Amino acid sequence: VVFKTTGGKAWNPPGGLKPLTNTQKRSRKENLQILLRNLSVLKLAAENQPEVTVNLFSPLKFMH
Amino acid sequence: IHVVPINDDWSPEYQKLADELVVRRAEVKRQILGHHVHTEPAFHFSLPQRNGNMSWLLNSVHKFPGTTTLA
Amino acid sequence: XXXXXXXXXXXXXXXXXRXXXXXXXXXXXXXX
Amino acid sequence: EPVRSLFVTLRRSYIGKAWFHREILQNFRLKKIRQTVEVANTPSARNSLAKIPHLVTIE
Amino acid sequence: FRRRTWPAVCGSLHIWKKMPWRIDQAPPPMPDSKPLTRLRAKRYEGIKKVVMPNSTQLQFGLYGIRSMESARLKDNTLEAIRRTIRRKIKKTGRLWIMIRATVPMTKKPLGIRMGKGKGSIDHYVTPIRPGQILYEFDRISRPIALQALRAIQPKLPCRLGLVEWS
Amino acid sequence: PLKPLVFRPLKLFFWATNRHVHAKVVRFSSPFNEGVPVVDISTFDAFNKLKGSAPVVAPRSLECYKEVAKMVKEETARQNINEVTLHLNSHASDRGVREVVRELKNLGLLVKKV
Amino acid sequence: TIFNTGVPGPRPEVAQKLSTEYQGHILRMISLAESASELDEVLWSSKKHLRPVHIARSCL
Amino acid sequence: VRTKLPSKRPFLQTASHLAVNSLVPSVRTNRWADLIKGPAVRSCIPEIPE
Amino acid sequence: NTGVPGPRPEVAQKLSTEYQGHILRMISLAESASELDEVLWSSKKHLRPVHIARSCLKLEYLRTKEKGREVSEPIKNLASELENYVELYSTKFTIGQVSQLVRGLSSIRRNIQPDLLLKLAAVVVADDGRQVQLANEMDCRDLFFGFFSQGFDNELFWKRLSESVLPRLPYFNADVVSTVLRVVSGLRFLHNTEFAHATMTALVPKVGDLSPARLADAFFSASLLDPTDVSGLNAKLEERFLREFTSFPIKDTVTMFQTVTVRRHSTPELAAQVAPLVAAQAHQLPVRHLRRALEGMVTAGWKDTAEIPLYAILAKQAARLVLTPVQLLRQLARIFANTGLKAGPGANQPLAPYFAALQRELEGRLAELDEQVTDDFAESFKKVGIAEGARVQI
Amino acid sequence: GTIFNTGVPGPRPEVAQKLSTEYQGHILRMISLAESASELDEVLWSSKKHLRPVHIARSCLKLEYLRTKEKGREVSEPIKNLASELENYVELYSTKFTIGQVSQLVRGLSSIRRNIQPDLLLKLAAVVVADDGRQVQLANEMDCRDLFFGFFSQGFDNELFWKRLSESVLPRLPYFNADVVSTVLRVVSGLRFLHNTEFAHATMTALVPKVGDLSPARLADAFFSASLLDPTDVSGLNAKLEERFLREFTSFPIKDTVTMFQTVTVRRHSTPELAAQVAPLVAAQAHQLPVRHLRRALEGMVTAGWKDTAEIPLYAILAKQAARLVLGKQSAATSAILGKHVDNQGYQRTPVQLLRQLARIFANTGLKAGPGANQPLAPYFAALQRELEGRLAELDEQVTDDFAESFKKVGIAEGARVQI
RNA sequence: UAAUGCGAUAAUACGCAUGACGGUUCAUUUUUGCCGUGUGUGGUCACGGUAAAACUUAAGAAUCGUCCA
RNA sequence: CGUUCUUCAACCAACGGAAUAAAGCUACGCUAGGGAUAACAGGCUUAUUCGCUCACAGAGUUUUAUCGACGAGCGCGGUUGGCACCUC
RNA sequence: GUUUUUACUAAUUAUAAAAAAGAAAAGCUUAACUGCAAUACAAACAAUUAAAGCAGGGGCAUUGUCGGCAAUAAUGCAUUGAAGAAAUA
RNA sequence: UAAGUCAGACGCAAAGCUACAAGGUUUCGCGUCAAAAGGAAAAAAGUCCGCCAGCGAGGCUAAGGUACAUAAA
RNA sequence: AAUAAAUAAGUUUAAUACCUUUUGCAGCAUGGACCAGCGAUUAAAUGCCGGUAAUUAGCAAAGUUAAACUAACGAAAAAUA
Ligand SMILES: [K+]
Ligand SMILES: [K+]
Ligand SMILES: [K+]
Ligand SMILES: [K+]
Ligand SMILES: [Mg+2]
Ligand SMILES: [Mg+2]
Ligand SMILES: [Mg+2]
Ligand SMILES: [Mg+2]
Ligand SMILES: [Mg+2]
Ligand SMILES: [Mg+2]
Ligand SMILES: [Mg+2]
Ligand SMILES: [Mg+2]
Ligand SMILES: [Mg+2]
Ligand SMILES: [Mg+2]
Ligand SMILES: [Mg+2]
Ligand SMILES: [Mg+2]
Ligand SMILES: [Mg+2]
Ligand SMILES: [Mg+2]
Ligand SMILES: [Mg+2]
Ligand SMILES: [Mg+2]
Repeated sequence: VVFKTTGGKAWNPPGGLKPLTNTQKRSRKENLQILLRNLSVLKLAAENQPEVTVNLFSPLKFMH
Repeated sequence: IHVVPINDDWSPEYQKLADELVVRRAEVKRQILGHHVHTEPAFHFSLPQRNGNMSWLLNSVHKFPGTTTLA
Repeated sequence: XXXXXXXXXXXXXXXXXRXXXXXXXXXXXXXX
Repeated sequence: EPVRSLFVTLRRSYIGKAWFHREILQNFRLKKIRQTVEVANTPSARNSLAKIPHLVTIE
Repeated sequence: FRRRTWPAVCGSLHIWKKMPWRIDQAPPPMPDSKPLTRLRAKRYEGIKKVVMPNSTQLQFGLYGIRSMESARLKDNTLEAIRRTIRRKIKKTGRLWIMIRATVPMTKKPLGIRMGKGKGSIDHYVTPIRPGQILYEFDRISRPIALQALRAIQPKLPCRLGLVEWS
Repeated sequence: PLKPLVFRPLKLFFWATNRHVHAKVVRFSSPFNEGVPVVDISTFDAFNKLKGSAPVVAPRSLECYKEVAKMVKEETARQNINEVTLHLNSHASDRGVREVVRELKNLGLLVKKV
Repeated sequence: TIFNTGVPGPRPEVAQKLSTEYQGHILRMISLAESASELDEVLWSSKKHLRPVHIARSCL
Repeated sequence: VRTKLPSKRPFLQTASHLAVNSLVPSVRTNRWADLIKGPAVRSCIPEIPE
Repeated sequence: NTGVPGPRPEVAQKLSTEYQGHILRMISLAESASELDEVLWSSKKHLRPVHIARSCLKLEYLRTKEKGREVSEPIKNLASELENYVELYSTKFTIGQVSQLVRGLSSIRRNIQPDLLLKLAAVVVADDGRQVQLANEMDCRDLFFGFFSQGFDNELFWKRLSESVLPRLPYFNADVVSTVLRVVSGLRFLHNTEFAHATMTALVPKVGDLSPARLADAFFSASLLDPTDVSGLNAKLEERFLREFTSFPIKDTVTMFQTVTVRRHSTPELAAQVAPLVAAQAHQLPVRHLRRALEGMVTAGWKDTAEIPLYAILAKQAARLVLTPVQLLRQLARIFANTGLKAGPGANQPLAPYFAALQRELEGRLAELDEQVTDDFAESFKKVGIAEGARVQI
Repeated sequence: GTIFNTGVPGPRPEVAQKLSTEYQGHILRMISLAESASELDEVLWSSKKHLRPVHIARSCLKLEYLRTKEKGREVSEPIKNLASELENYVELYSTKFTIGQVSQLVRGLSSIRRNIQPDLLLKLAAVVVADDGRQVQLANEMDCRDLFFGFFSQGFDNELFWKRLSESVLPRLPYFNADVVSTVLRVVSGLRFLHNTEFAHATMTALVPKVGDLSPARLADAFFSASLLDPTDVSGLNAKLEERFLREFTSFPIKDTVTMFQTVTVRRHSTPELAAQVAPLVAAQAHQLPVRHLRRALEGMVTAGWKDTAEIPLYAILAKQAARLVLGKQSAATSAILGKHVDNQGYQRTPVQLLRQLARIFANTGLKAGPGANQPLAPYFAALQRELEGRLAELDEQVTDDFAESFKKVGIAEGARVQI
């Protein structure tokens, strides 16, 4: 983002940074919902952890 | 500030164990570094001896060791 | 639930929908 | 019902991200957007994923 | 998060810990009558934006005026405000002044290029923190306090409010 | 200019109060564990002993200080202790403590400060 | 300069399949297998790169 | 720390731990996490049919 | 840590650091044997006698939640690994630390090597019992029960410990005195001695301060140790039970009732004793406690009543637990036979479920049966009325 | 330090004075001072264009010293790979070695349990015996000693080779040192076809005046060989050797004492010296007694007839020592680490043959293992059961029966594990 | 830690003496603010710290005063 | 005459010090280069300058007719400056 | 430099060093040494910084310390020149 | 690699100098350009999305959009 | 920047040369009117580091030049007799 309003380089139109449109506000709402959802999932995983960890196969580990 | 022995051993016999560990540590380092990291000099001449130890200061004249007889 | 769901899908011959012996029982895939 | 493993999918690119966050993605072996990996549900893995909740989707 | 290494967590040499002034929450002390210093300062020493504690009240009077924003006020501004308050309230009014300009500021004359050291003192300023109480009054009525508030508001760059003791 | 600490298995301690002087010998295995006291003699014991036979003035007297040293020497000799290290503190400079230390050295016990 | 505190923890455990770069190691992996279960996992990871030579060697 | 020369501290610490391990045997001989480690599996969910 | 001179330099010169507290916190934070193993693996090189002593008690705490199942495998592995540290530090422990080592390893029903027990006993055998004084009351009660549970029988050890603890017996708490009393009753070389008399006397004024579990143990030990009330303990203990008969748990009520009954002091209190059992019969009654209840009721002579068929319920409870040692099964069968109730003839008899379960269990363990065991079972089977060589109806 | 970069160890004055000199021979010193197999390989690789037969002989001899340092384990991979590369140079220079160089080559390769190829081994033998051994005269005592033992260990049994070698060495036997003669005697005993030749008698006669100079290890081996070679004691060596052992019974290491003691018992010359023999064993049992020597001690004591005594339960401690070796448990105590106890070297799998022999000997001792809670033989069989459980594949019908007989003899036949 | 502590001859044999009232000095993380790092249209975000700074009600300990309600 | 050890001194203060030592003029000037760097003009900035609003104290003396201030905010790119972005 | 005593606990250009430590007072002394040194801090390199320990001759104590000074500044490579001693020719 | 480089620029976030000015200057944390095509904002080195081996009249999305210009309510 | 991608052939959409020099050039920064021919890390000796071979090299012709190599701690005991 750019907030500076001085200088000859026109990063923003005359008047400075423009306010968000309705679509932009909706876009930012959904980006935060995804982030909050990820943290909720990690809480479910921590409360339902098994006693013994599962062992997963990998060809590279097998070779070495 | 304290230094605690390896197995909380405060007996007077721990000193000899430390001495062996010091020798071992040098051997470990030389193995990791490799042969081409030389740790001793090898000149075409021998360094003089003073007071039973090795000295880096030269003598007035250079001579081969053991190449002369009495008189 | 994963074991009780893999069996149901396994008990479905989708390749038999292109064999001309088919009726309106070979496409009733979901609810038997 | 115990949770034994987690599925992590990459959503954002490496461009414009701090170098200390790219290391976490490389440890999970995620290289392309929409690529998915399966990891064991362990406390150490959950801690790492809590530092980049904005770059991935977790289920 | 705290940016330190494991050896620092155990053997730090910073035994006597003082919170930096820029972020310390302690209220400033009452102004004194010591003479102004002749030692140049740094620009940060005249600015402080952290809010006042959530327990600040009036200390001596029944009415007062507080600042809702941070600001940096010069000595000239305070003198004009003082005359305005004295004239507006009365001769028979009790006034407490809780602020004073003590931080010197430097300036260079016209026609001088950049460099060749720091300039010489020009005037003095004082930082103002949000919610800080600037003046207190006693031996007056509430309507008189409002008149004083309206008189000085046009003369200051920050929003002002009224405080009452109860 | 504080010197580094040196660990010793056997140490001698003194506790000087308003009324009595206490001496203890403690054995240690490591600085992190409590010690085991092997000798515990104070002027209170000496006063009860001498007063029956030879009248003394008070527990804090030269006669009792020498008596305490003698009793300490016997206990260490019985347990086969011949060398100890003295722990230095404020009480170690008391006149009563210094008299006891001097008597111990003359009896034959080797007391080291460092 | 320092952005994380503590000793680095264990690496995450990730399930992976054989990559095209290691298609020439399949015969070696078959030889190194010491049980039926291991051989089953080796073939499954290399499913997309199996050839007639690999199928014949597995039966042997 | 001001110098740009790479630090050798990790090398100096490894040489110390290796020397101790070589000469002084450990007290423990088992690790429970290794004892009960199960067989390697391909995944924790049933495969999706095509 | 303080540098101020004082009366106890032994406990004031100890060096305490933050790093030691960090490790101790991790041990206490562990919530399972699996977690505790990982904590010890990380700290392999930084474990000291204090840490080893605390870990043994942690195993005791962790196994308390596993009330039903036997000792888990990871607990056994931890105990074996810890013993390697005990041998290494065998001569670097304090009396307080040795006290909590034995208790921790004894609670897991583990046996210490005889050579190691001998070395650890030197804490009380050396220095003529001086180190005993350093131990506080909590240490003393663990030393008596811990070494007793290990089966350590050494006259010099027990003689020295008794002499050094005798002066402090009157001033210990009531429960601690009860613990010592139980140990004395289990050692033959301490019966009818000054130590036993002093222990009994010290308990006389402290009867009212005993906990229910310790109160029952004291009464059991006192009855065997002192058949003739020359100390007054039995009279006071019986009086407390009568006043608080219904205020104690079921297991404690059963124990006291059996002890009173075997003392030939039976009274018409069976009606009061039966009701608590039927109210709580499916719980608070392991196999050991059920046997005590059966012996007390049978010895007292209570007869099955229509309103409360206690024997019928007891037989069902016994069958549930079976579905155990053959000796316990044989002893229970004899007691049921002595009750005088039938099992076979009637279609629905009070003892039918027990014998039916007994036959099923014996069929699976026929190898363990011997000629004498078979004869004893046959006598019990004949007494109850089943001698046709056929399985029970139920 | 100050001379080298961070992390580089400072110079050793002893090594520095060797390398800094006015005389040549730099490459020989570099290979002689090598401390590991990897270091020696790097020296040879960087000096390939200047290697000569003298360098190859020293390199093969160094394999003996490196193996000695890495004791408590079998030959490691780097040693094996280094030996393989050296063999190619031996083939290249097979026609340029001298008798002394060949002697060093065989000794080094034999100490690593490396079998020289028959074609190459034949070439090396031909060099030594060429010209009827007339070149063997220009050799010192050490060269002759290494020739006899080096080839014997390899297994070279060519009659013509040994006949020519014996003929040339025969006149010099009286002038060899006691240790050199003892080595020759060992070879003669192992070669059947020389048992009754005049060479064997000449060796025994030459050793008569040199008994006092034998080292404890050579003295023990000489007594063993003389017992088998000359049961009639016509030469008198056995009488002299026995007399020295009696005089210096306590002046020899434990291993040599056990070997000599066993030889006396099998010779039916037992005397009331058991009290003197028992104390050294209990005094030093955790060390100086590997599995092989532990079996030797049991056979000698059992044959002699010593019985367990309350003060010194020798059989009880031996069972614990045997169990410790089988399990391989180590101790972190400072005294054990500084004492270089054998039990702390690690774990070494032992042949089942030794396990059967030990089990039979313990059974013949007459002590119980199972019935008592703490019996002398309890720890050994408990360890044996654990070890066998992990190596069931090696158990066959005969081995199982042999152990079963031993288990019944001691008193464990209920099909249950040992109490300990 | 009454084998204590304090003292005006201050030494310690003698003087005051361990209770009770009053005034001083030292828990649901008390829970709010605030600070740091990360992400960010400049905050409808996350975690941690304050034994660095403001902020609550106790209970106890160390002196001191006291014919005591 | 040469070498080694134990030591010191001078100018190096432009203080990593060496071609032994060692000042100026050029508007009579010459060559190689730079908008990597100045003087005129453009650009960015707006302290200063200028304008407007709030403020209505103080002069006029019923009038904010007219004159006019402490202090604060905003605007302009025409005054004195700052920077070195375009052209050597 | 090092021992003993105690109504003392400061000062530096600047500074919350330090109580088994310092300052002052009283006594004896020259380690303000000869020949070496593991291992580290720092650092482009040159140089710069701390230092356990070994041998010799000493000082004060009587088995501890001394390779200058509370600590953080008081400096200058190589060359050329000069002095004391020793070894050659 | 005994190679090249030792003229750097701006955005967000801090501090010194200037006037809490400059597309100013000196340090510092991250990113982008330099050496980076493609998409969105009007043209758009440094802002937002995203890293181009080649061809194709297949499909799903990111930032941003969904009465005309101009694809989609 | 005079072309490109398409088209029902009517047209529609995309699209500020190259070089040199720069933090940054469509540049209002530098060079070229166009075509043909000419026009810039080459040779010797020596040294260092890789690759490929010979298995010492050169003369001479049973004897001579050049190079290279040349002491470091003689440490193993594996005998079911
Ligand atoms: K991006
Ligand atoms: K200069
Ligand atoms: K120009
Ligand atoms: K043209
Ligand atoms: Mg512009
Ligand atoms: Mg979107
Ligand atoms: Mg010109
Ligand atoms: Mg410019
Ligand atoms: Mg610039
Ligand atoms: Mg350097
Ligand atoms: Mg001395
Ligand atoms: Mg000094
Ligand atoms: Mg430059
Ligand atoms: Mg530069
Ligand atoms: Mg700039
Ligand atoms: Mg460039
Ligand atoms: Mg779509
Ligand atoms: Mg449209
Ligand atoms: Mg430019
Ligand atoms: Mg032109």
